[PDB]
Amino acid sequence: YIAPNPRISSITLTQRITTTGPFAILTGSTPTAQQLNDVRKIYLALMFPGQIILDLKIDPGERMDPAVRMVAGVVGHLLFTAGGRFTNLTQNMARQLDIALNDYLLYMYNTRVQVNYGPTGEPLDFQIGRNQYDCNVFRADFATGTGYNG
Amino acid sequence: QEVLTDFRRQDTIWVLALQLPVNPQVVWDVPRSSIANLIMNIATCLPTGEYIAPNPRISSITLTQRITTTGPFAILTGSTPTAQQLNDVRKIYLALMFPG
Amino acid sequence: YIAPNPRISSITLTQRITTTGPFAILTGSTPTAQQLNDVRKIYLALMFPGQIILDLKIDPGERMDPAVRMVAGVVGHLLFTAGGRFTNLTQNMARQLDIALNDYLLYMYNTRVQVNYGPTGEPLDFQIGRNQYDCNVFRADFATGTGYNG
Amino acid sequence: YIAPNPRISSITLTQRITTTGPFAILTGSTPTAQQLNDVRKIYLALMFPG
Amino acid sequence: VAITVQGAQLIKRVVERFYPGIAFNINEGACYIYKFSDHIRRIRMKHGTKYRRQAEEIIRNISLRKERLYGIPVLDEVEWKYVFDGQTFQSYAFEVYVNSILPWSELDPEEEFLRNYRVSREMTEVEKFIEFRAKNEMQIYGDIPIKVWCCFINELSAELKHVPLGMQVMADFVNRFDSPFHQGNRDLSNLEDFQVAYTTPLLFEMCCMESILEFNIKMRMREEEISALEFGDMKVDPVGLLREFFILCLPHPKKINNVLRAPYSWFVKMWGVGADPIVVLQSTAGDDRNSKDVFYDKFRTEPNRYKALFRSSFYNESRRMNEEKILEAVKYSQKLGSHDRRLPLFEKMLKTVYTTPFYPHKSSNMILASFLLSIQTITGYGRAWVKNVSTEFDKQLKPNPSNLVQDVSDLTREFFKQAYVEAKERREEIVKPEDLYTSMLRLAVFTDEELHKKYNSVELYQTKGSRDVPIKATRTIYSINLSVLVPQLIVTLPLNEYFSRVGGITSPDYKKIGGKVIVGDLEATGSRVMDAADCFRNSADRDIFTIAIDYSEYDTHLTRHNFRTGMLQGIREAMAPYRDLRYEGYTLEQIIDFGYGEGRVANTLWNGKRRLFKTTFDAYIRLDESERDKGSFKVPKGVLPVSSVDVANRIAVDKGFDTLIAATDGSDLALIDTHLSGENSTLIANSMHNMAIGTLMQREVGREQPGVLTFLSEQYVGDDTLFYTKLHTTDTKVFDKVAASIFDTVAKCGHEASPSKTMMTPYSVEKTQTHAKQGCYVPQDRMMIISSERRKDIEDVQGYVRSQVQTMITKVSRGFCHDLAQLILMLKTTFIGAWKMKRTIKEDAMYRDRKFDSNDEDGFTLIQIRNPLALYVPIGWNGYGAHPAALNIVMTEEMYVDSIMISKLDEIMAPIRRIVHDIPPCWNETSFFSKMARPAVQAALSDPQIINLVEELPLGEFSPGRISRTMMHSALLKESSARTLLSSGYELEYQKALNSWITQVSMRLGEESGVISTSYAKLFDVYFEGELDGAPHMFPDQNLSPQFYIQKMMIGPRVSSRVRNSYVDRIDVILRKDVVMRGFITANTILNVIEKLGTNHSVGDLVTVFTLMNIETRVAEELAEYMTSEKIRFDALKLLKKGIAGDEFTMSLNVATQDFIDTYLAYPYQLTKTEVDAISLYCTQMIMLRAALGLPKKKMKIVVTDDAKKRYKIRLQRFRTHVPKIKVLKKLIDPNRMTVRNLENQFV
Amino acid sequence: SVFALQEIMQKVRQVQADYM
Amino acid sequence: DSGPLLSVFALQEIMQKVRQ
Amino acid sequence: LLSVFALQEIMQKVRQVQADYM
Amino acid sequence: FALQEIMQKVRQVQADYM
Amino acid sequence: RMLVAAGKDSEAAYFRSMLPFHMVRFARINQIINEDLHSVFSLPDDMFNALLPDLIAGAHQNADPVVLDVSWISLWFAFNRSFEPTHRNEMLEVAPLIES
Amino acid sequence: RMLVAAGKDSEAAYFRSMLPFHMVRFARINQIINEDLHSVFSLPDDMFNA
Repeated sequence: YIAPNPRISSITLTQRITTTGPFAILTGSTPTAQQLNDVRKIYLALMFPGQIILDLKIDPGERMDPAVRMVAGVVGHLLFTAGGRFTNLTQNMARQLDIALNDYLLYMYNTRVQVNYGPTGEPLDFQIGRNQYDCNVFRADFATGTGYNG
Repeated sequence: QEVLTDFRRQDTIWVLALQLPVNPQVVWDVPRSSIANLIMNIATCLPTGEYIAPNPRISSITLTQRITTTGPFAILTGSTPTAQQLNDVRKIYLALMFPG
Repeated sequence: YIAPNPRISSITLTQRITTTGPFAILTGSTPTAQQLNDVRKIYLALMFPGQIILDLKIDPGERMDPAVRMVAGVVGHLLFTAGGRFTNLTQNMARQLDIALNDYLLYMYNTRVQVNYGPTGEPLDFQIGRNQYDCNVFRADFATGTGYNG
Repeated sequence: YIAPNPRISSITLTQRITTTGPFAILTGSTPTAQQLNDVRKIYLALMFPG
Repeated sequence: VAITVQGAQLIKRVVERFYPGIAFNINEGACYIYKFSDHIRRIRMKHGTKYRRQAEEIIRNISLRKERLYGIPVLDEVEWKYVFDGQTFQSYAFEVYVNSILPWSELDPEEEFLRNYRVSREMTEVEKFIEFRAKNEMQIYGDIPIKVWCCFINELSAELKHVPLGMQVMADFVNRFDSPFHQGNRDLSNLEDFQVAYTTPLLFEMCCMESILEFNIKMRMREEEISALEFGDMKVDPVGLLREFFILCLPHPKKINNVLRAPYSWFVKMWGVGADPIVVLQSTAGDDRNSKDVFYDKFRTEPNRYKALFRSSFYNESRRMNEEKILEAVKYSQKLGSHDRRLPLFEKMLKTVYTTPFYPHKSSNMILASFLLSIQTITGYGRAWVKNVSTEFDKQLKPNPSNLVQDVSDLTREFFKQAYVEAKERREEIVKPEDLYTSMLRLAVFTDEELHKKYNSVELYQTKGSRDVPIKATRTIYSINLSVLVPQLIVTLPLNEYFSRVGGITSPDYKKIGGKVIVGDLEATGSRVMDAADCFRNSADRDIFTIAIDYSEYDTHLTRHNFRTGMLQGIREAMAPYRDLRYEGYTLEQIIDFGYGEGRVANTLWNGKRRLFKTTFDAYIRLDESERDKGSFKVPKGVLPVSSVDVANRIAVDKGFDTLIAATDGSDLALIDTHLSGENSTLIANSMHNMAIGTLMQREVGREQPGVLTFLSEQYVGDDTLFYTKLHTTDTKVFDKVAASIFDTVAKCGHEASPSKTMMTPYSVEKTQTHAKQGCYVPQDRMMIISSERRKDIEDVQGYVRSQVQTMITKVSRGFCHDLAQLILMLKTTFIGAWKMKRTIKEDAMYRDRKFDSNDEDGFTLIQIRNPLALYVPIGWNGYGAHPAALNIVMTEEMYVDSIMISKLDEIMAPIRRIVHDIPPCWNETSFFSKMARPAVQAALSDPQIINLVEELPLGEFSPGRISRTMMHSALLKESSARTLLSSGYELEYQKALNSWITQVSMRLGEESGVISTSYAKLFDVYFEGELDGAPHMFPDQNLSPQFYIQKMMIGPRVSSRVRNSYVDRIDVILRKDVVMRGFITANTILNVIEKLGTNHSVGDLVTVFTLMNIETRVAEELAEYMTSEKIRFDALKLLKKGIAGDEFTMSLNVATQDFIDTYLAYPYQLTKTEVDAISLYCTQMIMLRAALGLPKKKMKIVVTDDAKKRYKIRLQRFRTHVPKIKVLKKLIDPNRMTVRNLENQFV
Repeated sequence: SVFALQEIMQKVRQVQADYM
Repeated sequence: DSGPLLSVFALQEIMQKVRQ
Repeated sequence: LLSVFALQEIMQKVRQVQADYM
Repeated sequence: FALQEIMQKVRQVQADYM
Repeated sequence: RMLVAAGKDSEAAYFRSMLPFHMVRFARINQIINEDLHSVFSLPDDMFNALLPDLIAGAHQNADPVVLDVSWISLWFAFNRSFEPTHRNEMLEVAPLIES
Repeated sequence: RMLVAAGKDSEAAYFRSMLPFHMVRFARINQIINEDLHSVFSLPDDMFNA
């Protein structure tokens, strides 16, 4: 398992002037021995496309940062596949990612941009941004795969 | 949904003694049960939290900007609350979460 | 880094005692060793003009402090450049230096300096003073650079 | 004999220091023994009016 | 009836018994005699100068007492036969003692030394070793000789008509045996004789404590006007609980008390938990479980929810282990002593401990619960021989899939990594290469070869240390070389400052890590009742089930490598944002393994007390002829040396065991891989090890028994965890399986937490030796009054007993009797400076230093017996002051002029009035750096000498700096010689400062110009008027004397933060943080520099003035803004002198806060901010005295009339305390300040 | 003999009995 | 019930007016 | 700089004035 | 004007060392 | 003209008195840019002119500028600290041989 | 607007700066009601309007 090159985040200018990444806390973490057995499930579900499907594993004993869920709603939408041919993930696992994307796109810690919600109550039913990008296309649609790869 | 998703799931028989979409009229048809549902709603759903003061510079630059002048507002900002008056603040925010 | 003469603030910024404010609180402070390192980043962005732009820090405590936030807006329009040829501020940073100046110009006003708002309801969209100075020009517009050194 | 609340003068009568008058001297300034017996002679005259 | 008239007759009677031929008058300040012994007479015989009368003068003054020099009588100390008037008793405890003795048959390595018989003319190889141990182990050093303690109880038992058992076993020790030891009264550290037994001073220290503990109870039982104590149904006698205890320890009291203190502490925790109606004290505080802002309601009772829970198998197994722990301590003493009787009163209570109720509102259950905590303090300061044992890492548990060792090690890597990030947000970072040498002064070196050298050698090594503890056995302390502790200083610095704050939110689902761990300071800041209020409110709550596990021998299971590697894995990966900058040539990742390397903490040689075996003598000389070596390592004075262990173990066992043995060099003493107590990360690391364990605790409970035992709080301190949970079922089977999964998590981590130590109870809390029970406060007092930690030198006797009365404020606050705490100080006020004078004097004339005559060169030193009522004469008049009616009120000179004007004090303070201005005065004694100094100091030291010297001889205040470095150089030679050398200088000063002492009339109530005290309130009058509510406030701390119960009743416990800490002490908070500023300079130092100059011409001339103090440059910012603030804000320029409201009972009360003024104070508005404090600090002592007398609760009001002459004296005296006349031409302060300009127009 | 005041020691049972 | 406590300047007035 | 005298036997007169005030 | 000149002497010879 | 018209009179007379100090700071940066940072490693005149119109339009086909993060209060300290280049770099004269 | 008509300038320049602190208090009470205290024990709508 090859980790990416560490100069992608930090660019050191002089001696004490260094650009820092947005996920500074997450890149400098280590997987524990339970979570490393979960990375070996994800690459086992990518190599065998239709035959192995993922889920969520709600666990009350483990307590995480609330920001690691919202970041991992972005990563799931550009790593997995729920397209028109095969799926890597359940109809429930792909539903909790669209809620995790709905929460990440609305918790704005900079100055708020405008947003116009839709008539339904579904996740990602708004138009975020100054130029109003329609975020309706990232809900999982298992017949065409509008959000994920494919 | 980790119970419906094992490799044995194709030939199981799920029993379920209790249905979830509760008809909520049967809880409110109990006669004069309007206080018993208020205490049962507080004990089941109300969160426990912390009370946060603003910056001390948000009243220093604007409310005590003139020394050699005291008023009604300028007296109270230099005052700390007792432990029995925090319990009345805790009754302000209880009435705000249950409106009528 | 050379400080100015201490008789510059002492005869005109704290010329009267028995009145404080946003400037009179900030002028009695000298920066820590982790804030000299941020002044050392301002004078790296100004020397490589378009090549190194800069942005404001996330953390709370300063973003809620209305004395640091109000004196930084008035200074930040004299110091930087969002002009029509290059830029030192980011698109986001020049927006936060507009809400900051919008607060300072109307955090306290008596019935001597009348304020006439405009139609939009944006930061710096009023006409202040007896001479009716139009404060719309200090809102950052990157095509023309109307609020900063360009 | 009930004195009023000492915050009822501290927000209006001595509400700014560095300015005194006739009233700002007389506040505080508790009465003596013979000056409190005169207060009893005010109220005995107020109860029997004529 | 007063303590000043009845108690002073007793302390006079002690002197009437001790020095038997002394005529004592109470109205004299201090009487003077002298006495001498011939230990110094023999010395100058050996130098050639013989004496006239060798012991003829000793014959003259034994019992006839007919000789006296210069009119001053010469009186002898009493012999030991007469200290109990020759009385004798049956004393079945004493015949238990004498059969429990054994000569010449002890194990030479042992923890607490047993009863050795002293036989004269015995050997010099065993008995000199036993005399070597008892000279180190058994020492009773302190402030009072133990001889007069035994006379004090003899005088005190007669007045109360009650005989203590500690005197009964002592009165049989005087008629058969002459003299136990010879404690020199000058130094109190020398015991050079033991006559029948080596453990004779331990026999007395456990007896002079045993007598006070039942005088404390029997006096307190009449204050509550009850006959005896009351266990939940039956009557119980408290003295029989101690006499059944004193007999059991008396064979071997340091070993018995250490193993019997565990069931005695466990009994008070689990007393009233199983009864069905449970009475609590209803409390209310914040939503967090750790909130300290609590509000108390009245008492009430409630039905117990956990009634059927105590039928479980967890408590039934835990109770028989504690009933075993009673019985193993019994069986060890049934054979070593002849007694066949033990503990008959206490054993009837432990059989039914849970279901019997405990009500705190009755006093007859709170005294008994406090007494059992205070039982164990008779054998104080357990001083123990420790042995040097190695790591033995074959017992160290290897990481396994079946064990949790690797999961613990990967959890604790993510906690040091998280503590570094959350310290970055609080501006706590790593230290820089720029200030590397400046930041080395935080401790009291750095060479590239000295940093690369190791310590796992016989030639060079590390050396251990040891320091004592109050009741426990002597714990070790590790001394690390300062070369390899500075690499630990540079990387653990943003963790020491980060966990230094006191506030925190302890929630498990909270993301932060700083609130859930906490490391306190040395002294408890604040009270103990005040800052442990979070422990009180959770024993008063019906739905909190607390779990507090305990780690027995925590370092033996911290010895494992799993916390060693996992800590160093998180250190390296968190220094990755600091990977570019180099520390003096090399990187930061290279220097972290210079403070945590292989020859630093992994494998280091340590040298302690040596191993030693007891063998014969004939086989010793047949082997010692080849190996007689020394010089490599030293041997104790009783032991005979050999070379190696391998020649010492072949001859090891003997039936006779005549002569001892010791290996000097060939030993290979000890190698340790365990977190040391001496490192900069001692309390940071092992509390994080409880965090990595405690997070694995909640997982397995949530994964085997889910839905039960939700966790609400996590408090981690030193060697303790405290989980505030709530239990979701009262089941006998389910709770038995949840409580089993907790122990299986600790045992699969490596530790062994005992089921008798683990606490799983609803209505009881112990946290850092603060016992909270059922909403109230059950106190213990392990602090003692006879022994001490080290030998104490009385250098500031004005400030010693002023500090000693602080540790007597706390004692009565835990339930000790108030007037018995007065009699102890009235005894301890005459016997302090009695032997601090060098040479004799003649009265009403000059004071003879040199003699050169054979008569007065025998009468060496003098005795100074002060009056017992010198406790009550106030400070500033050469005697320390505490009030007779209440101990917490500081007697000051404005309080003396007030306390005689009150009609209820004319009887108590009648003999006080005659001794004021009568008392004698007080013994009041008072190269590398070119690198480790700030550039304010280096530029001032590398100056031209024509410019550097003008800051030294002519001018400059300069309280810290190079001369304070010389004082820091005087502080490091302080411990033996510089304390002794200046002690030869102050005595020649003190004789001149006593002969020039005239008792001066016309006491004054005032201070200087630039300061003010509490005596400022005497300018105005004070009228007790108004009327307040007589509502008795409720408070958790019961068990107080009526002199203290009525102060807490009329004035409640405080609910906010006190405001009386002035802004002069607000800048002390800035100077409290920096340890290069904390131990050196403070507000009284920094205001004298403002006294040298105020009102300069620029603030750039302002920031730089405290670089001239040559300590720091960053905190000149806080001195830039605050002087600019006081140039803006009004201030009275003066300081505030006080000594009041500092003891931990006054901080608990609602006095000296902002809510204390608004009901109890009425002051004129023409008063500045440090003048209203001087009124309020006067007002606090007045109301506390108004409550402790029984006077009615009124509203204190200071009054200013319309008398136009008296209005002039106030405007004349307020003026001179604000602006000085002559000193304005010294400071050149401007008079155009706004505050001092009002003084023309204030009162007119 | 007790050194405490009997006026203080009677005010205490006036509120020690109010707990009971 | 103990009465008010006088100032020092009220005590100077009694000490002068007992000698005259 | 104010001072009272150590010789004041006015303890009847200072008891009289607060008894007159009472 | 002695103590006014004491600071001005050190604050000049502080500058030439730093 | 805004700080006078907005009534901030005592705060507008601070920026008028600081104007000689503010000019010599920006007159010192214009020597560090124009005749000290002038190498082959300076940006060409056609890449420099496209730095702003590629930041507005969001066309990332060019290079992205380095984004540093400063605090809020260092905006005030940078107004009161003027960079004065005492020691010039010890590679300026060795520069055109390294670049060749 | 009322508090500067009456002349209370410094007391009405305090509520303006406390405005972002005020609106994020009431934007957290709006979440506790709408998506935490939403049970069958909450009041029905026809019992709420009366």
